[PDB]
Amino acid sequence: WCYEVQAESSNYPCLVPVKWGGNCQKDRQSPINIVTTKAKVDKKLGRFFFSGYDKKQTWTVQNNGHSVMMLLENKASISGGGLPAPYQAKQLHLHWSDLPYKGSEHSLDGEHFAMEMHIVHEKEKGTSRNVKEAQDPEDEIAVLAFLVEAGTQVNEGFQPLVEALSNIPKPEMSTTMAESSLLDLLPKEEKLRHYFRYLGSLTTPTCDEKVVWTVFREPIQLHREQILAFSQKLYYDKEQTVSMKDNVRPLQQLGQRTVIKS
Ligand SMILES: [Zn+2]
Repeated sequence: WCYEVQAESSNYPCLVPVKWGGNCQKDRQSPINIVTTKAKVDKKLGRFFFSGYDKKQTWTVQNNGHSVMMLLENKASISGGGLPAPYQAKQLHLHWSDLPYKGSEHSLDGEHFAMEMHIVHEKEKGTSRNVKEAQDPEDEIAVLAFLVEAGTQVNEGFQPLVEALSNIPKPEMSTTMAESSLLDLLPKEEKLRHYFRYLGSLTTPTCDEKVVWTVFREPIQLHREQILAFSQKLYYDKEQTVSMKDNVRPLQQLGQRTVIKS
């Protein structure tokens, strides 16, 4: 499967977003545009609690041909934020572009940002459900999304990741980034108080609708050069001819769903 941009310049067939298979053609898809003013306020949406997010550590990061992804190996978890139970971190990856107004999947009141970061987690234990219900739990996977925009200061917390890119230009490559903690990436805990919530799917095949999304309103800031690093050092093909950018899924319709916030 492919993103539009790469389908045009690829040397072999591939399904574009509108022609994706799986549950990608269903009714509870992501990303969506969030009309901040239409989202209902909910008190049950308390703050989140992080475990392991602060310990420096080496991570395995890799170029899967669709994005840059670092494996989290259940070495951290979250709770609170209205979540019915703890969720352990599996992986993290990003979506970006070289133009400041078209790098994120979700949008706020029609505005798109430089990049978007997805931290995927899965429900801790298994809870009893009835056979008659939907096969997969609608809140099975919990992802945290952060919007990224250009700033003046060089973001030191992202430096290790940016460096690592040099070692994985082509697909299938891997490496070990310098010791860092997940907390080094996110903004200060006090800014993580406001966020939007809604049920949806994954933004890649098979687009399974078993995700509880969380989009924080506070954007992470990176120096322009740091953002461009991704487009400049990563490639979609082994021949190193097509830069990796615009790896974003076109918006989907909200439908019967409603969004709530804190
Ligand atoms: Zn993603």
